Amino acid sequence: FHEMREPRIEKVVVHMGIGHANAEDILGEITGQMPVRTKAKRTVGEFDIREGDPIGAKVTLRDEMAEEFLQTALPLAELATSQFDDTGNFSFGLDVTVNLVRPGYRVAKRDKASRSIPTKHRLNPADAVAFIESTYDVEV
Amino acid sequence: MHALVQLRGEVNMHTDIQDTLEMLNIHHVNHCTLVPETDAYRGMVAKVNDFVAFGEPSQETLETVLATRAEPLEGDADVDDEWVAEHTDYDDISGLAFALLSEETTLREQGLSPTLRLHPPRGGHDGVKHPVKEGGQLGKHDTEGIDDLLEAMR
Amino acid sequence: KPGAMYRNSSKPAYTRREYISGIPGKKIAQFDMGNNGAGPTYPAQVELVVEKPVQIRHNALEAARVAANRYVQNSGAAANYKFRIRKFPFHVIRENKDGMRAPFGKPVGTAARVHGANHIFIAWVNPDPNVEEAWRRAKMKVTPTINIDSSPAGNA
Amino acid sequence: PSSNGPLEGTRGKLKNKPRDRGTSPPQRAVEEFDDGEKVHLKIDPSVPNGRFHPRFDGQTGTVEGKQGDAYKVDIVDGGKEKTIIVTAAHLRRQE
Amino acid sequence: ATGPRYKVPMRRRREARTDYHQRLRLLKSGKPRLVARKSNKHVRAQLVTLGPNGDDTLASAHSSDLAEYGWEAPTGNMPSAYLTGLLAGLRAQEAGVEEAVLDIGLNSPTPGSKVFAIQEGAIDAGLDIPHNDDVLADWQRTRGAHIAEYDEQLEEPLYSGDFDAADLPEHFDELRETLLDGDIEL
RNA sequence: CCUGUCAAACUCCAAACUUACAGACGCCGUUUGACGCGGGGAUUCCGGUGCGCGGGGUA
RNA sequence: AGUGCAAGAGCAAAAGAUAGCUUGACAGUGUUCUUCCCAACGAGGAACGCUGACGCGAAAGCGUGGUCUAGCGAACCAAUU
RNA sequence: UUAGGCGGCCACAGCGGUGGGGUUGCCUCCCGUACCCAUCCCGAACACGGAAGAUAAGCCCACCAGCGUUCCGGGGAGUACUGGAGUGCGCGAGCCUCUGGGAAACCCGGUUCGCCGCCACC
Ligand SMILES: [Cl-]
Ligand SMILES: [Cl-]
Ligand SMILES: [Mg+2]
Ligand SMILES: [Mg+2]
Ligand SMILES: [Mg+2]
Ligand SMILES: [Mg+2]
Ligand SMILES: [Mg+2]
Ligand SMILES: [Mg+2]
Ligand SMILES: [Mg+2]
Ligand SMILES: [Mg+2]
Ligand SMILES: [Mg+2]
Ligand code: NA
Ligand code: NA
Ligand code: NA
Ligand code: NA
Ligand code: NA
Ligand code: NA
Repeated sequence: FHEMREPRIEKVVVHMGIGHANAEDILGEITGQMPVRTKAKRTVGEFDIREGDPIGAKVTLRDEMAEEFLQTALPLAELATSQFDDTGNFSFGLDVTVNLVRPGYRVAKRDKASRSIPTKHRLNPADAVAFIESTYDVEV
Repeated sequence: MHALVQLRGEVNMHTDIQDTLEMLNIHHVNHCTLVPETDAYRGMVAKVNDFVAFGEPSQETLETVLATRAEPLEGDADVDDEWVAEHTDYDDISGLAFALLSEETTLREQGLSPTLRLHPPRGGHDGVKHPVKEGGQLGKHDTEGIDDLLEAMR
Repeated sequence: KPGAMYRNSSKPAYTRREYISGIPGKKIAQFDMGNNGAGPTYPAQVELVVEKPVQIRHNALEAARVAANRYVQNSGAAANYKFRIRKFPFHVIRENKDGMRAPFGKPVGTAARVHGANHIFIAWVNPDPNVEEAWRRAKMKVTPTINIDSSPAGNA
Repeated sequence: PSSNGPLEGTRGKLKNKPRDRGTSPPQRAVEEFDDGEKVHLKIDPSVPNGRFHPRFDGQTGTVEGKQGDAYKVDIVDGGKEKTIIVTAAHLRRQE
Repeated sequence: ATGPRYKVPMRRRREARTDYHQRLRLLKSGKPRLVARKSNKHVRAQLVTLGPNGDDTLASAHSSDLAEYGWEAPTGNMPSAYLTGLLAGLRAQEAGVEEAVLDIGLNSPTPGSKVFAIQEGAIDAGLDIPHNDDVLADWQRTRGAHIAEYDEQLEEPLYSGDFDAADLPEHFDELRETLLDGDIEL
C-alpha cells in the first residue's frame, strides 16, 4: 500500500513578482537554472497597461535541484499551519512555493487517458505537515 | 361497413371536406354510399362527420335500400334479385347485401354504381344543426338509428 | 381614466422591461398585511376569488386593498390576522395620447392579469370574520364580480 | 419580415438544444450516399460548412451525383424543381 | 452532471482517448487508417476501416506476437516498432489492403518517433501510405543502433539478464529478413 | 429554509396543427390523353364580408 | 470568456489564447442556391467544384479573407492591365 | 475482454461513494536520460531507454441512487390547449355541446451507476 502513497516534492516554484527584470540574475544563482519572464494580463493604473510585458520571473525546480534548494530555503522560513494548502501545498517568503503529491500524479498530467486524482488519493494539509516536518525542521 | 348519407349541401363547406365526400362517391345531398371500416376510411368519415349521417345498417334495411335505390354502373335497369343473379356473384339481393356488410365486395366490383341516390326522408329528419346525441341527425348513428333514416329515405 | 380602457386581456402580454421604458411605479403600498411575523397558523382562511379573467390596474388593486385592510381595523392596528394580495401588476399598459398615425401608445400604467377562479386576496383569521366584510368592500373596487370563499373553517 | 437575409427567422431551426451543443460526431459527416437515395435535409447547427438555404430544412430529396465531397440533391420547392449542394453532415437516409 | 442544460462530452473524449477533430480529418481520405499505438512495454499497429456500427480492423500486429517469429529482445523500442509496422503491413497486404493514412492518435508527431517507425515498416511491407521521408528515423536508429551504443557505455548490462550484453541490431535484420518471405500468418 | 408573482422580442418541457418524401386505400387518367412541355390571346395588380388566428387603436 | 461592430446563432485537445511561420485577401473558369418562397427579373451575395500556382503540416488536411446573416451600384464616357 | 486497441450511439453513459484485482499475456503508476525528440525555466510534459518496486492512483470487475439524466406505472388529467361542426348559452368578455387529437409542472413507486461493433488475447 504505502511507498506508492508516501508524499514527495514535485516542483518548487521560486518567483519574484516585480512590477516591470534585473532580478532574474539572483534567481538563477539562488536556484541553478534559467528563470522565466512573467508577462501580465489586463491593463491597470499601476502604469501596468501593457498586456504582454515582462513583470517578474519564476523558476520551477524538480528533483535534486528542488531539494538542494529547499535545504536552505526552508531553514530561512519559520511559518507553518494555516499557511498550508488544502492539497498539502504551501508557499513562504521573493516567493518560494512547494507542490507536494503522491506517486501516481502523472495520471493527471499526461496527455493520453489523463484523469484527475481522486480526493482519497489527494494529499491533505496534515499528511503534508508530516512529510516535510519529518525532514529537518518543525511545524507551526 | 357503414352507410354514409350526405345531409348538408356543399355551399360554404370546406373544400377538403367536399373533396373527401367526392372521393367517397357522393356528389349530391341525400346520396348514400357503403364504406368499409378501415383506418383509412375511418379517418375520412371523421373529417366528413358534420355534414353526414352514418352507421352500420341491418341486413334487411340494406336489402330494402338496395332493392329500391341501387343502379347499374350505367342505365335505368332495376337491380332486383334477377338482376343481381344474372349480373353479380350472388344469387339475390340478400346474397349481395350480406357480402357488402361483411365487406367482402363493393358496389363497383359488382358493376353497380357506388352510390345509392335516396329520396328525401319521409316525415323529415331530426335536423342538420345538431348531432345525434343532441337530437339532431348528424354524425354516427345506432343500427336502429341509421335504419330509421335509411328506411325513411328508402 | 375608465377601467373600460384596460380591463380586457385581448392584447399581447407586454411585460419585458428590457424593451419597455418609462413605466410608472406601482401605487400598491404593501402585499403582506397584519401579523406578517406570524405564519398561516390560523383556524379560518377566507379568500377573494375573481370570477372572470380581467386586467386590474394597480389603481384598483390599491383602492381595493386599502378599503379592505383599512377596514380590517375593526380588529385594530396590531390585531391578530394576516392579509395577502397575491397578484402583482406586470402587464404594462399604454395610451395613444397625429390621430391614428404612428399610434403605438406610451406607458401610462400597469395592471395585473387575473384569471377567472384565482384568488386575488387571502386573509387569515380566528373565528372572527370581519374579514368577510373586509371583502364585500374589496370586490367593490375591482372590475369583476367576485366570490368570497372560506377554506379551512367548518365552524359555521 | 423586417429584413430579408438568409437567416431571417432562423433563430429556432439553426440553434441547438443545450445538450446537443458542441462539435458533432464525424461518423455522419462522412456518410456515403448513392444516386437515387432519398435523403432528409436538416442543418446541423454545430456544422458551419456544407449548408443549404434554411428554407429547405425539412425537405426530402434524391441524391443525384455529387460535387467535390458535397452532394447534389434534387428537391421540389412547391412546384419548382431545384438542385441543392449539401454535405453529408446535413443529411440522413430516409427510412 | 449539474442540470438538464449541462453538456457531457462524447465518451471517448471524457476518456481522453480520441481526438475527434483529427479523426474527422483522417476519415477525409476515404482510406484505411494505419492506427499506430503505444504502451510502456509494447507497440500496436492496426489497419482500420469504417463500419456501420463502428470501426472494423482488417489487419493488425502487436510487438508481443513478434517473438512468435524469433524475437528475443524487449518490445517497447524502435526496432520493435518498425517490425510491428512491417508485420501489420504484411498481414494487411494478405487482407487485400493496399493504401493507408497514418493515424497516430494523441501521440506527438516527433521526428524519429516510434509511430513514424511503425509507418516506415508498414510502407516497406507494400502498403501505400502518404508520408515524409525526412521525418523518419535514420535506418540505424531503426535497427536499434542507438541502444547498442548506449550499452557500449556499459559497466552494467543495459538488459537485466534478457538476451546478450552488448545487444544485437543484427537480431533486427534477421527478423526483418525472416518476415520478407513465406512463414505462417503472413 | 420558508413564503408571494410574471414574459411578443425567456425556455428544462410541450401539443393540436402545418409541412417534405414514400407505401397503401380512395378518387382520377391512358378513344373524355391526365401529369407535363411549347406557343397565341387576355383580363387583372381600388376589393369587400363572415368565421378562426391575429398586430395597432378607448373604440 | 473570447471571437473587430446590431441582433440572433456557431465554437473548448476550438472557430478562442499564445508562439512561430506565411500572404489562399492568389489567377482562370464554372455548377447550384440566393437576390425574386411558391413563380419570371439585373447588379450584388453565398455554398460547392474544376484548372493553374502557392502557404503550412509528418500526414490526412486546412487556406476560394475576418465563424454565419449588413458594409453596396446598370448603360454611355474616362483612366488603368 | 484476470486488466488491451480502434470505435458507434453520444449522460440509460454525468456527479459523488463502497468493496475487489495483478511472479505476466496485459495496462499502469514506476525507474532512468547516451541517443531521436523536448521544455520562451524545469526528461513535469513531450520523446527515447528500461524493469528494482507497487496494485496506493488510473484502469478492469462487482455494487450503492443522495444529485443530474432516460424510460415506465399510478395520480394530476382526458384537466390546459386544440383541427372540424352548431338558429347551444351569454349585454359582453367569454362559455357550452358533439366529433377528432391531447400537454406541462408536481407528487408517490419502479427503471437508470451505460448498451453495442470490429480486432487482438490462457
Ligand atoms: Cl440551398
Ligand atoms: Cl498511443
Ligand atoms: Mg348511372
Ligand atoms: Mg311534409
Ligand atoms: Mg328541421
Ligand atoms: Mg419563432
Ligand atoms: Mg404556421
Ligand atoms: Mg469561411
Ligand atoms: Mg450619364
Ligand atoms: Mg480609373
Ligand atoms: Mg486496489
Ligand atoms: Na404628423
Ligand atoms: Na365588482
Ligand atoms: Na453537435
Ligand atoms: Na447573380
Ligand atoms: Na518574451
Ligand atoms: Na490499481
